[PDB]
Amino acid sequence: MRLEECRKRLEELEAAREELLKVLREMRIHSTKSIALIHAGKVEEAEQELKKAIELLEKVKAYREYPEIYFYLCNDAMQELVEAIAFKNAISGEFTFEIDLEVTPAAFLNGFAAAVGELRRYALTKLIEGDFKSAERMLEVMEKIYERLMEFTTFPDKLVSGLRKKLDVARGGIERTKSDYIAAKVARL
Amino acid sequence: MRLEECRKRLEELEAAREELLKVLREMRIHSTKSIALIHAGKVEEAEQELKKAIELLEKVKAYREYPEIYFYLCNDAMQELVEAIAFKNAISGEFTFEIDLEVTPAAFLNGFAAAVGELRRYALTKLIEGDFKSAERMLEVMEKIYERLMEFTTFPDKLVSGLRKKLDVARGGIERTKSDYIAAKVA
Amino acid sequence: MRLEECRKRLEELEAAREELLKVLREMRIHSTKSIALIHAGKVEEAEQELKKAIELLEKVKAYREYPEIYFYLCNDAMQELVEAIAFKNAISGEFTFEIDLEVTPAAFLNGFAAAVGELRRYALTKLIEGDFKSAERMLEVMEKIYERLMEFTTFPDKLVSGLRKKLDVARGGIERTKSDYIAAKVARL
Amino acid sequence: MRLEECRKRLEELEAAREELLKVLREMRIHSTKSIALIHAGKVEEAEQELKKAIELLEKVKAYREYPEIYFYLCNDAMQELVEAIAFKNAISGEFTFEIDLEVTPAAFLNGFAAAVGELRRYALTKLIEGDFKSAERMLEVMEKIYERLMEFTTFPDKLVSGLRKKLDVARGGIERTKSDYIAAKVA
Amino acid sequence: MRLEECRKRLEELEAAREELLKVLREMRIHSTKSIALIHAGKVEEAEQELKKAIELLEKVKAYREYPEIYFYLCNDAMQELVEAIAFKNAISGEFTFEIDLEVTPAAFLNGFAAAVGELRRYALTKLIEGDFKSAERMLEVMEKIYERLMEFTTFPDKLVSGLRKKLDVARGGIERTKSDYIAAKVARLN
Amino acid sequence: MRLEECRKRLEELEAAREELLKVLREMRIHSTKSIALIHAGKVEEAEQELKKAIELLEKVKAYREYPEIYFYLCNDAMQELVEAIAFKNAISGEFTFEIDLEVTPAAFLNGFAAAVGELRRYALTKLIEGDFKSAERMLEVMEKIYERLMEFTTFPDKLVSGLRKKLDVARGGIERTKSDYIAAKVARLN
Amino acid sequence: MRLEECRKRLEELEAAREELLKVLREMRIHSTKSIALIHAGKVEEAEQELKKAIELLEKVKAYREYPEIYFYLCNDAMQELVEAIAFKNAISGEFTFEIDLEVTPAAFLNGFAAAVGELRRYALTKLIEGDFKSAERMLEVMEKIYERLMEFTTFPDKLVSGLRKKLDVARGGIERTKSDYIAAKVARLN
Amino acid sequence: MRLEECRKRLEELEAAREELLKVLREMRIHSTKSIALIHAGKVEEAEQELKKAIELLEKVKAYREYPEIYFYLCNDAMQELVEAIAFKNAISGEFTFEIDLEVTPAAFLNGFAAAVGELRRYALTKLIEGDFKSAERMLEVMEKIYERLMEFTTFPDKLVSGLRKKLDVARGGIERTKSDYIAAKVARLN
RNA sequence: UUCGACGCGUCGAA
RNA sequence: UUCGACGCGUCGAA
Ligand SMILES: [Cl-]
Ligand SMILES: [Cl-]
Ligand SMILES: [Cl-]
Ligand SMILES: [Mg+2]
Ligand SMILES: [Mg+2]
Ligand SMILES: [Mg+2]
Ligand SMILES: [Mg+2]
Ligand SMILES: [Mg+2]
Ligand SMILES: [Mg+2]
Ligand SMILES: [Mg+2]
Ligand SMILES: [Mg+2]
Repeated sequence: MRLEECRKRLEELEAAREELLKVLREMRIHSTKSIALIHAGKVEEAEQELKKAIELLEKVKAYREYPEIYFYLCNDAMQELVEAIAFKNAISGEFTFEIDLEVTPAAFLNGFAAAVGELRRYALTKLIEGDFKSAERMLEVMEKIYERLMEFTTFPDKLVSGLRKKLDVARGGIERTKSDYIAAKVARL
Repeated sequence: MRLEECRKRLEELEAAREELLKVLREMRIHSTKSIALIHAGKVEEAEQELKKAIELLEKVKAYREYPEIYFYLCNDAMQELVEAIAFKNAISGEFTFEIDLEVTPAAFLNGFAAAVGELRRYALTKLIEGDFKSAERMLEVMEKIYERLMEFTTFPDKLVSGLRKKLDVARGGIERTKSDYIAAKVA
Repeated sequence: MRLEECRKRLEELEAAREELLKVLREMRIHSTKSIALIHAGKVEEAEQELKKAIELLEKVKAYREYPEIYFYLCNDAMQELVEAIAFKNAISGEFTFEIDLEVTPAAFLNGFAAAVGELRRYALTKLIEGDFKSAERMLEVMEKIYERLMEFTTFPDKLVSGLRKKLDVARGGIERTKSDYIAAKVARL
Repeated sequence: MRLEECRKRLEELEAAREELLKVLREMRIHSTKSIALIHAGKVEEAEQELKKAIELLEKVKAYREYPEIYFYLCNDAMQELVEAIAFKNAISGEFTFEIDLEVTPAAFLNGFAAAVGELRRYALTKLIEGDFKSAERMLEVMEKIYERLMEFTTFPDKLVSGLRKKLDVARGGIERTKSDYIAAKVA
Repeated sequence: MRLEECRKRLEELEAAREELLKVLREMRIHSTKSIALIHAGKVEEAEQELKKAIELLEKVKAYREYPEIYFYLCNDAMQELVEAIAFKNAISGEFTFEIDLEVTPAAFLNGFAAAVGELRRYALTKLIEGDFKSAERMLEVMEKIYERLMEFTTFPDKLVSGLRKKLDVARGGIERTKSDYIAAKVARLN
Repeated sequence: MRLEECRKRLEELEAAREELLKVLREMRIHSTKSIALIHAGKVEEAEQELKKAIELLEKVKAYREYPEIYFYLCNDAMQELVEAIAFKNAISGEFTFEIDLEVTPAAFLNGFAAAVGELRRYALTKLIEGDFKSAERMLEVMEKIYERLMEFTTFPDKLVSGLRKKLDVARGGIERTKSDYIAAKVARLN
Repeated sequence: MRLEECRKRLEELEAAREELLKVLREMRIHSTKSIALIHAGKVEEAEQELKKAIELLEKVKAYREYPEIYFYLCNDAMQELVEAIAFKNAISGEFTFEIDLEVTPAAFLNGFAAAVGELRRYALTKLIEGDFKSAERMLEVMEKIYERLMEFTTFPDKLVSGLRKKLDVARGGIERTKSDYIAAKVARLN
Repeated sequence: MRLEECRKRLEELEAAREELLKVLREMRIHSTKSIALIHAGKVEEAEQELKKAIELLEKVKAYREYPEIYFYLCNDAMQELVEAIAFKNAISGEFTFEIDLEVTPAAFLNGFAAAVGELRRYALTKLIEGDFKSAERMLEVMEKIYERLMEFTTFPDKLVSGLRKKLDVARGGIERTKSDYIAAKVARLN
């Protein structure tokens, strides 16, 4: 009797949404903690927090058997995961676009985009500490991310989430960071 | 090469989105025509449009392999179709909740609630025409749909979308119809 | 250390909000069921459901020790409780403004206002069943609720919730129901 | 007679709301003046305004007997006061989270975050004036406030209101300040 | 010293706004009161309220010297007062379009238009109670107000605020009240 | 030298635009006035106003030379002109979708949909005057317009813009009017 | 007979309103033009445009006879006129809050707050031209206006309307300008 | 039969909109590509893209027969194309304001204004790589664009879309790039 | 008052 | 946007 199939499926969904949300939130917390740790210098516990995030990502992936919901609310957490990963990889001098996760296209793309910001932050504090090498390396992975990711601008925005906006922000950041680099060079004399 | 997998999946999703949209639009056009036809008397021709809509729905059932879209896209046409089916069932004395489609829960629920206003317009036409038995029937199914759907209001709004609102509006319609029936009976 | 007092109080609040919301939601379900039952004729199980509501209201009142939140989210449930009660009392021919519950002024007032609608629904279906007595008595409690409640219009709206709007709706309903009464009289000949 | 109890409570609540509003407005005026004064150099006079604000806050502490309002009304003036306190602490080398007020959690958190912008404007003035040690200090406390507040972002937005946003904006401010400090050092 | 002038004029405007709002709200309370009394049957008490209201309008009038704020603020109360006067007049067999107050064209027109529905309410309650004569009278003043007011409907809405919506409502009320009257009339041949 | 031709075209468009705006505001005002006037039972005067409107429409059509701005701007007022025409046509016994003067597709469709509401007012006031046959005819045209215009929903918005929303409003109006018409069927008796 | 006087005043207000609108749109256009012109380094032409604006302000002030509509409407354009004047004054070495022609309090305050941003553009283009002293002066005035105008926040909005938002924007502008000025201090060298 | 005419013109407009959008988006893709290539150093491949784009514009031009829709639709692509052309021209030492395309004043002006920032990016990357001569050249074309474009800033915004904001950004970019250049210059005496 | 849509202006990421 | 807000001017909804 159809109404009871409704009631059933709605109870299932309410439950799933609650649990999923819990998991996704824990994942996000670990991603964020990871990023902050990397800014702080502690890359070891950054890798720890990261591993925690990914295990939780398997737990998250468990809920794909609820297509309605799922995709409407995975993105943010997924983005940060990618962001955090790319970010660690950049500062470890092992940056790759070859991150293999069961994540949505929008989230992959956008996570990479988001890393550009963290990179600007990093490159800027290193600029201040006098470490021009790390800065110019950061710069380089930034420009790489932008340049490669712009290729997906050709898609209708709705499919590719907030990609054009984020990339325009990135571009502004890259210019600011280059100016800062030059300024830091001339400053330190 | 990862990014290339992205590119490929986005090319697919774009294509799909476009065709799904086209098909959903056809489906909706048929649903709508069926409804307007029932209002116009042409109840059999209405049945034809409904049949078409349902076939097109078989064609829509293809795209669930794209869950990244699909639901988001299908909602409106879906609930439209449920509306048309419920309206047709109702006007022809065969009203039931037991329809075989599936159809997402919100689409289902919201379709039935949507039917209530259609039933009011019908009921009111019948009233002007003098057919009181028809208006009484419609009134009965309106009342039924309300009483029954209201049970699902326990749920968090998000999961069931606009349900509570659409129901309030329905209630309003039912009352206005009861009034319209009381007058007209003064004739 | 202040930050820890923050963290503590926020964990407390998140919890309380969750629980409170559950309780309130159950209360609302019983109120609503009560009302529908009364429309259906089954006033006995209406009184049952009602009693369930009120016990749950004691449970609700438990959370007053969280002033922030609480008042931001009690209203709706409280309103319906009052509404439901007034509604039962009207159709039992024992209508009173002397309902004694620990409930907010806005909710008391607004619940009574809301009853007017249920009453129009009721008086209308009785109008159709031929029962003019019940209808005119309903009408009378309607007009009573409006006239007594208008006296609180003198307050700034924010304090008295959606009172003016609801009362204007009520007034429209009263006029519609009177017209219906006359029309039902002449119809029935 | 119930309804009369309602009438009474509403008369009280109205009176209170009016008074509370007046007092909060006073408090906020003093907070604001204290901040602008610190920006202008007059750091002691600023201290005076801050003292006034806090006394007025003792007067505000009366109205918690009206929980039906109070919080809703107090939020803005509260977080503004926390902002002024944090800013004053910071500019005078005595920055700490340990302030004795309470003050609701969101008001607290959001007040500190709000301080970051004030610290940027200050830092930038100091920069133009040549006082690098001051900008370094401000930069340090901006960084601290960010690092520490960010921990509270775990919480559901509602409970902590605009925190995540105000922090993003803060981050932005900190970066722009770091840039402004790198230039100016080229002199 | 233009900033100090700003400060002066702003202080005055602030004060005036507080006082004016307090007065206005008293006037509106009294008007609403008198209308409710009229429905309630207590026409003398209604008269007293109407009187305290009209008394208040003299106080309100003092604020014309602040034209920024004055016309924006006075509208609802003025309209409400006009409504109460036209309504009371209607039921006392003394209906007149010659209400001579210092009030805006908007408040005047809108007040009568508003009175139309207060009248529908009245006419329906008399109709229930078997008092057909009262109903017929009310319906006549209703129709007269509609008829006289419909010509201002060519003026730009901003100049005559909600006039068209009000008159729409009036139209419907008239239609419904006529119907109700006729139905009740047949109803009392049995 | 291109920058030059830019400055030239730009100046031309500035001036045209200002004029086109003035003329459109006038045309729109006269159309509205005409409809209001019909409702105020001043049919002749309404005729005059509609004349002034249609005469402005030629001054307007002069600006098709500037397609960078003509279609973007002309919409509202052309909608209003269609509404006024369709309405006059309907109450004048000869209702038809054949009004010879275009006008963009969307303004035509929107204008008719809009006219549905004016028809509602008119039918209501017929009902009040006791002219049931007239109100019947109005209901009929209203329904017709709804039925024919619904066929255009299939097209995308933007291209057709406001239509869906307008038509929903219209549907509401029609039903409301039916309800009122039913309420009046107590005559019939007397 | 009151309905009569209504019709009269209403007609008067209709006509006045249309004219007042036309004159305000003009005055506003000329003020904006003047500011634009200064930025385009055409200072004399900007002088002309400002003249045309101030001359329209008298045509405008004729309408104070209609306080039902005067203050509601004049706001925007009087704000733009203040902005243009304050701006011209500042870049012309004699900045002062003493501009002799009023104008409502809120339009004055808002106009100056508005002028802060134009000052930002100007200081930026000075910086580009290498005139650091000039940009310094601009920074100083900007800061002054911010400081003085903040003292008016205590008042309620509405009375002061847009001020708080404008001033926040202004604060942002000032800081941005400071940052730019700092970035330029690499000259200094050469 | 006016409804059937509506249906016809609407069908045509719908089709045209689909086709046009497809074309426009191809042109835009190509322009964006050519710009990215220019930054990437691959100026020949950039030239090829620019060529495919300009080829497309000939297709786009065919849609002028649908003025409803045409001008609303073509703006962003046209602007993007102009930007790409002016940018490529700038780095190839062949900068010219004489770009002779059938394109709106808005697209033209806005395209150059847009190119300013693309230029700032370029100038900064050469500046990093020690190529001071390229930077100086870029800064010169930047300043020339700003200077000639600033006079259109007197035109109403709607007629010349985002021109003001674009030029604001330009101003700042110029200011920053000058600073950067000077800083890098001192930086290479060590 | 509340909401939405269009046009006219000014902001902001703005 | 494009996007978000403000105010004027129109028009519809509650
Ligand atoms: Cl570090
Ligand atoms: Cl029953
Ligand atoms: Cl060409
Ligand atoms: Mg991040
Ligand atoms: Mg339907
Ligand atoms: Mg209820
Ligand atoms: Mg501050
Ligand atoms: Mg009234
Ligand atoms: Mg109309
Ligand atoms: Mg300006
Ligand atoms: Mg670009």
